[PDB]
Amino acid sequence: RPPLIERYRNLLPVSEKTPVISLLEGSTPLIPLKGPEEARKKGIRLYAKYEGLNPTGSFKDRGMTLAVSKAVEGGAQAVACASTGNTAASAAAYAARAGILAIVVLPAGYVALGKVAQSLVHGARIVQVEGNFDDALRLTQKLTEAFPVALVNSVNPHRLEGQKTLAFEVVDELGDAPHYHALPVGNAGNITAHWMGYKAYHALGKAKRLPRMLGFQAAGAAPLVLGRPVERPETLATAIRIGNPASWQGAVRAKEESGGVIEAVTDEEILFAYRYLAREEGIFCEPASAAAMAGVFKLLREGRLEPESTVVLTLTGHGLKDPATAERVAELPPPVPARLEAVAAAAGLL
Amino acid sequence: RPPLIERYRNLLPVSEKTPVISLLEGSTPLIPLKGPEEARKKGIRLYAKYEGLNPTGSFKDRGMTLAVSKAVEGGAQAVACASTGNTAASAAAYAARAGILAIVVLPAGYALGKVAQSLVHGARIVQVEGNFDDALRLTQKLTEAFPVALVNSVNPHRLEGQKTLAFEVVDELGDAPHYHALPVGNAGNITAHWMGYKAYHALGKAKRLPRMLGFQAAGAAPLVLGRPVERPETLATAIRIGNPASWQGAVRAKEESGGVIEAVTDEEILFAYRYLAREEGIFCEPASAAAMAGVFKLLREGRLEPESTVVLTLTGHGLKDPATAERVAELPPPVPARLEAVAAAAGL
Repeated sequence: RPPLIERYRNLLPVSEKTPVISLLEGSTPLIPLKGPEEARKKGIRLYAKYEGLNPTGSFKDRGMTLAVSKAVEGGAQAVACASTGNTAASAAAYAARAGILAIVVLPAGYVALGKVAQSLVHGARIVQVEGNFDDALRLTQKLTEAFPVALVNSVNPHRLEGQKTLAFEVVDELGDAPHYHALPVGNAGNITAHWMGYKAYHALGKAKRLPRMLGFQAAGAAPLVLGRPVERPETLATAIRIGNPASWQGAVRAKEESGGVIEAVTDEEILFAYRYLAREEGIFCEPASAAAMAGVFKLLREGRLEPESTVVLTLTGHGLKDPATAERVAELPPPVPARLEAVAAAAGLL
Repeated sequence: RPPLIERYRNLLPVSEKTPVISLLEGSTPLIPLKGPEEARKKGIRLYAKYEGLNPTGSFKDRGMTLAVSKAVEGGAQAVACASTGNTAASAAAYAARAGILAIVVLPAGYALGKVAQSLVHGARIVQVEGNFDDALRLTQKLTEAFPVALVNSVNPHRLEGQKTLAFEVVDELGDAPHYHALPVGNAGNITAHWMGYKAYHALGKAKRLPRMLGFQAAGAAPLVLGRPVERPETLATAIRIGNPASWQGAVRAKEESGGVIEAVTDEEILFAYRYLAREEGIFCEPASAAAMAGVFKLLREGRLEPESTVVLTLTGHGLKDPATAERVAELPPPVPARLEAVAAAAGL
């Protein structure tokens, strides 16, 4: 578990002067999946790159380590972002590591304490402003122009470069790029970065082939599938509940250049893949992450994945990031007498 | 990349017959801490073995992979435990990967958050109309009568699997640290840590044995008081134990290593919890922070030799305890929507 920036120093926009702000992110597990059965029948092998095991529980740590390191190199006294979710938590953790501030401007009364609790524990400066979400993104931009504050949003070039390393790790472990690489698509910075990584490694010669990128969006927030902005995005998969992806062009180019696709999966399909991963593979990831698996299930049922191929899935966040979705009223059986046979019966051992 | 059981195959009770049930646990980050100042002031270097980055969010995955693999080797149809939280979640995840049942036995008591993670993996919760002892006793008899493996803190394979943490620390540092601090609940972890250092010592990998520094919450410090605590109290749930199952193993580790087992207050725990998050960028479970609180204690008492290396095992991820995170978090009141007060509110 080396610092990501050091592991791929020669391939990243860093110099000897770059302060390495690392929490030893990256180098996450690439878990060979048992199935599904639909895949093994065709000799198709799936591997899950478990990004939920990064320092803050999100793949964004890959980009944040580089973005914060570069921000500090440029004399930044703080970093800022528009998100109230994983980006903010990652920014806050790396800011804490760097000894600088993490600023998040949000419309007053919008977020819940629980959603930003992680970032706050890291000491994030959450600034609720008496204005529209419009004013938030705006005041943030201006803050970056009037003060030594770096914007660490999805389009930050350093976040994209840092995120590209996931592809590097996959190739290092498998020996070549996979035939397919499935991942969730929200603001699309991740799919853009994945493709950047695969192309760079291909140019370097470490990867002989280029994978077909398979991006998946929740049906309720599928602008890249519909080919138009979605004004009212909705989905249980919060991490990809985006109607106007910031990296729209990057995603389309990744899709076209790789010979891949960007399609939609329903919330029911996402939930099914979510349960499948947890109950059959023992992998607990958040709903958005499960969208990638739902996408593979979709293409498998449609017979669109060639037999004997290798499919890698990027599970972007840990299941513990969204306990709400896992805390549906369980409706557990009534308790039983404190007797062994009663327990065994209830346990389903009889 | 080889699974934990494969990486240390020659040092574990496994053979070619053992089915490897792994989620690629282990190989967790050993983060070099920036400080604190008290340590830097004496050239003391701290490293945090971030076990919260294991598959289920806690170090227990280390023991669970071996315990479940061995259980299946023996044809176990399920694994069981009489606890909620981390052990339950880990057992459930590995049972799910192995394709067997995960049974969780609990008293008649009604919070879903305590077992939601085990449930998402498909664990079967069995509530009994009795107390903790009844559940524990019934769980033991269950594993003695039925083809179910007991995966509690004293399962021998859980201890052997957990010992690998020491192996990894030595592998990365190049030698064992002068000191190794960690939280102590049921004491299986400190017992396993010492076992690991002993095994690596036999191999010649560790050129010194660390002094083991175990820490308990003041409201639940039976190993500190020298006797059981009938009503253990502390916000650090993972170590709120009044009668540690591995009592003797903990005492031996303390004595043999020339270490200690002392208490830290809940206030000191929260202080260390906040420190790690705000100063080091590390978000761990409060119980895990007890290890840092322990180091802070010895540091202010001047009990750590200068120029020494100290490793801390941060047992669980901060995401395990959103309740405490929300309690510690503070959302500032809104301010007008103009650069002026935003810059001030941002601390610029």
